[PDB]
Amino acid sequence: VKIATTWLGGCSGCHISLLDLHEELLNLLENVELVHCPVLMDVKEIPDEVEVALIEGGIRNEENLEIAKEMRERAKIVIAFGTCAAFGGVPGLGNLYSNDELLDKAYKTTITTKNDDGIIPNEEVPELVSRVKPLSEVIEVDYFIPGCPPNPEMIAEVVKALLEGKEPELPKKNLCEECARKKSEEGVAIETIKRNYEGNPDPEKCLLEQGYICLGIATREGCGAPCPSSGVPCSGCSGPTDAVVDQGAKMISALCSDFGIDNDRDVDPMILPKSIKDKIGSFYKFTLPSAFVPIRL
Amino acid sequence: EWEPKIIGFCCNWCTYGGADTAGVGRMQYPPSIRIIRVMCSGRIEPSLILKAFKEGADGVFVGGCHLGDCHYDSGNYKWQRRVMMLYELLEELGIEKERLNHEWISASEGEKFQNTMKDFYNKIEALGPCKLKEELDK
Amino acid sequence: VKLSVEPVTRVEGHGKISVSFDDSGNLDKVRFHVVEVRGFEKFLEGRYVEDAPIYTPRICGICQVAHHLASAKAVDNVFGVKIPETAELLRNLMHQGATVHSHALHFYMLAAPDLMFPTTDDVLKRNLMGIAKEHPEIIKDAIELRKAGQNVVRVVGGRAIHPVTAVVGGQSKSLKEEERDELLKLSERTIELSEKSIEVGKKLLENIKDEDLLDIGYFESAHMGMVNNGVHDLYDGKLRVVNSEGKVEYEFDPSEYMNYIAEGVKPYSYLKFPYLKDKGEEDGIYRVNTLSRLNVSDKMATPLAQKYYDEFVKEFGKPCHHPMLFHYARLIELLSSAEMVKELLENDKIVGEDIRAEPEEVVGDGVGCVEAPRGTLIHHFKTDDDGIITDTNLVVATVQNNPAMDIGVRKVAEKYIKAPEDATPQVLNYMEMLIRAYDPCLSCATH
Ligand code: NFU
Ligand code: SF4
Ligand code: SF4
Ligand code: SF4
Ligand code: FES
Ligand SMILES: [Fe+3]
Repeated sequence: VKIATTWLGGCSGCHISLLDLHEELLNLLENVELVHCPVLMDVKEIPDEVEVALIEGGIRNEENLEIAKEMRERAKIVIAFGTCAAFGGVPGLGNLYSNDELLDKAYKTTITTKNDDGIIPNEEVPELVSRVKPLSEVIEVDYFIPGCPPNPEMIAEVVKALLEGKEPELPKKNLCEECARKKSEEGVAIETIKRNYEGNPDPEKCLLEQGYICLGIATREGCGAPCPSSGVPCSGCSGPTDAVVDQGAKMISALCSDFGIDNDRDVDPMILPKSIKDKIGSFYKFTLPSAFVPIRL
Repeated sequence: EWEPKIIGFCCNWCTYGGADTAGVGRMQYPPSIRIIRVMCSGRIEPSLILKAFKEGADGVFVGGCHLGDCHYDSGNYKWQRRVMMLYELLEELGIEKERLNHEWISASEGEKFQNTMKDFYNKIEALGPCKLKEELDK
Repeated sequence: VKLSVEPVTRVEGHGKISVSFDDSGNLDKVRFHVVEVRGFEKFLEGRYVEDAPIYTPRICGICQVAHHLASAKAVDNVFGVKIPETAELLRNLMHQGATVHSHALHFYMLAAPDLMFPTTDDVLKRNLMGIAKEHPEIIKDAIELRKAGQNVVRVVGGRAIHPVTAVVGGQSKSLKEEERDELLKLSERTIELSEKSIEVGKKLLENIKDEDLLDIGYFESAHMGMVNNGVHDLYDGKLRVVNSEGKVEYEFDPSEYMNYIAEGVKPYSYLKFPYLKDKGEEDGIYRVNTLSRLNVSDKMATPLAQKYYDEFVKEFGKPCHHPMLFHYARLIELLSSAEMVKELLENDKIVGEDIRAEPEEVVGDGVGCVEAPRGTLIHHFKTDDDGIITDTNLVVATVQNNPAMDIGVRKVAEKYIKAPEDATPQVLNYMEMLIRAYDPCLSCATH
C-alpha cells in the first residue's frame, strides 16, 4: 500500500508524533510503502498512484494550495493530518490581522529588524493566501485525524484501518470522559472566571467548576486529557466533536449557561464579558479558520 | 438598491406570539427579517448567531419572554448570559455589536415588535452591508 | 540555464536552493530560499501573555519544549516574579530531555543517510529505511534515545509534543517520587546510547573525510552561545560571542540582545539574515548551536561529555568553523544533555512541592531566553497593565544560521560546479548536506 505524506502551513508536530510511534514505526513501515515524505526521504516530486496521503497543516500560502491540488489528484484517499489541516490550527489566529500586517511586523517593525528599503520578500517565494483555510476548504478530504498533534496510537489506528480495508472511526465523546478530575453530582456551577495565573488550583476538583476556562467540555476526547491531569485547563487542541461545527461558539454557550447558575435570576450578565479580555484567543485557539466567522474584518 | 438581510429567532410563547399579534393588527414594518421559530429563547446560542453572519446576514435578532415571564421559567436567563459575551466576541471579530439585537417581547406586544423591527432595520441600514461573506468568498 | 532543488529534504520546514548560470555556461547565482512564513510575532498581539507558552510551542513540532520554556521565562519577567528552585530544575530537566530527542532525531533520521551514503544515486536508499535495512541496530538505538527523551518531556512537561506545565510562577505539577525513580533508572541507558552515538558519528565522519566532504561550505565566522560562569549551559546563563580567532567579543544578559543582534532582510527569502549590530552585515556574521556553543564554552557541565570535547579540541582546535563538524558537536551535546537528565534527577529538590510562586504586579517588558537545540532562542514580549500582548519579537535559533547556510551552499557549488553538467544528483545533494549540517528548522526560523 503506497502511502505518502506532506506538510503545508503547520509546524511539523504531526510528523514528529508519527515518529513518536517509536518501535512501532518500523513495524508500520514494513507494512506500508512510503513513496514520498519530505522530512524522511529525498523523493522531491509527488509520485503518481498513491493509495493514502497524510497531509499536515492548513492552507497558508499559494504553494500549499498547489500541493493540496496536486496530492489530491495523485492520492486515492486524502487525510487531513492533525488540527492545523483539519481545522486551521494556531496559525489560523493570523486571520485576525491582514497579511500586510503579518508581513510588515516580521520584516519591518520588529525591534531587531533593519530594513531601510522597507521591502517584503516577493522573489521565488509564494504569496500568502487571503486567510488560513482548513484543507477541506480547498480539496475533497476523505478522513481526518484531529489533535495538535494527534497521539501516536491514534495515528496508527487510522492508518491500520485503511490498510485492512476497514473504515476508520474516531472517538465521539467530549474530554470529561477520559478526564480523571472529580465532577460534582449536582452538576457544574461557575462563580467567578479566573485567569490561569490567578490562584492555586485544587488537583482533584474539575477545573471548570473552579472558574478556569477548560475546553475539555467542547473538545473531542482521545488524547487522555493530559492538561487537566497536569494542572492546567484544556485548550481544546483536539477540536470539536462530530456533532459540533464551531468549537468556540459552543464553548461560550456552555460557559455562559453555568456562570452564576446558583444565582441564575439575579447574577449580573456583564461580569463574564468584562472578565474575559481576549475572547477569540480563549475559545478559538486552534479552530478560528473552521469557525463560522473565521476572520476579523 | 441594497436591502439588509436580517434573520430572526423567536420563542413560540412570547416573541413569535408578539410577531403574530403585529400581523393580525396590520402593524407594518420592514421586509428584511425572516423569523425562525424556537420554543424558548434558551434554544438560541452563539453557534446559530455566528452561522447566520457567515451565511450573509447584515443583522441578527433574538426575541424572548421578559425576564421572569419565561414560559419555561428560567430559559431566558441562560440566553441573556450568552448574548452579553457574544456581543463583545462579535466586536473582536470586527462585527459591529449593533448588528446583533436582543429584546424581551411578550405574546401580546405587537406594537413593541413592530417598533423594534423598524428601529433595528434603520440601524442595520445605516451601518450598511456586512462584508464577511464578501471576504470569505474571495 | 536555471536549476532548482525544491523542496530541500530531510530538514524541518520548506526550503529550496536555486542554481543559475549565465549564457557562457558559468556559475552565476546560488541562493538558499525559505518559502514559508506564518507571522506569529503579529498574531500574538492582543492575546493573553500567560497564553504565550501555549501558542509559541506551535511554531515547531521538534523544539516545542524550547519555545514553552522560553515564553515561560518571558512571562515570568512580565510579572515581576522569580520562580522557585524546584521549578527551575524541573523546567531544565524538560529542556534536557527535549535536546536528547532533538539531537537524536536530526543525526540519525536526517543527517546519517548522507553521512552513511555520501556517493549514492538510489534516492530510496538515502533515508532511515535504507539505513535500517543494512544497520537495524543504529535506528533502534536512535529510536530508544528519542523514546527516552520524549518520555522525560511527557512526564515533566505533561505532553511529549507541546508541553503545558511551564506556567506563571513555575510549574503546574510536581514530579512524584515514583516518577523520579523510574526516570532515574532509565537515564543511565540514555547515557550509554549517547556514548555509542558519538562512536557511530566518528565512523561516519571518517567516511565523509575519505570522500573529501568534511570541508563543504567552509567559511570562518563569529560564534554565539549561552554560558554560566564560562561553563556550557543550555538553560541559564549569559550569551557569549567569540570571533573567528576565538577572542571573546561580547558577553551579555539576554535582556540586552537588541543592542548586539540585528536582522537583515533580502527579497529572495522569507528567512531573515541576522548579524552583530556593531560589526555589520559582512563583518558581523555569526553562527549558533552545537559547535558554536562548544566554541564559546570553556568546558562542558558534565564529565563524560568533557572528555570527548577535550579530545575534539586537540584534534581540530578552538574555534572550529567546519560546518560538517556541527554533526559531531551535536553528538557531544546529545551526551551532555543525557548526562544532565541524570544529574538533575539525582537532586532531591526536583520532587519538591514548592513549585509555584504567586505573580506580582504586571511590568510592561518581558524577555525570556534559552538555548534551543538549534541555537539561541529569544522570546521578547511587551504588554499593557492587564497583561495583554501589545508587541512581540522572536529571534529563533536557525535564523541566526541563515547567512551561514546561504554562504555555505554557494561555496559547495563553487567547489563542485563549473558548468550545468557538473550539477549531478550527488553534487546537488552535497549542497543539501551543507544545509543539513546546521540542523535547520525552517518553520521555526520564519515563525
Ligand atoms: N531547536 C529549535 Fe527551533 Ni524547530 C529552531 N530552529 C528553536 O528555537
Ligand atoms: S497540528 Fe498542532 S501539531 Fe500538527 S502541525 Fe499544526 S500544530 Fe504542529
Ligand atoms: S477539567 Fe476540563 S475536562 Fe477535566 S473535567 Fe473539568 S472540564 Fe471536563
Ligand atoms: S487536553 Fe485539551 S489540550 Fe491538553 S491535549 Fe487533550 S485536548 Fe489538546
Ligand atoms: S419561553 Fe420565550 S423566554 Fe423561555
Ligand atoms: Fe523573528
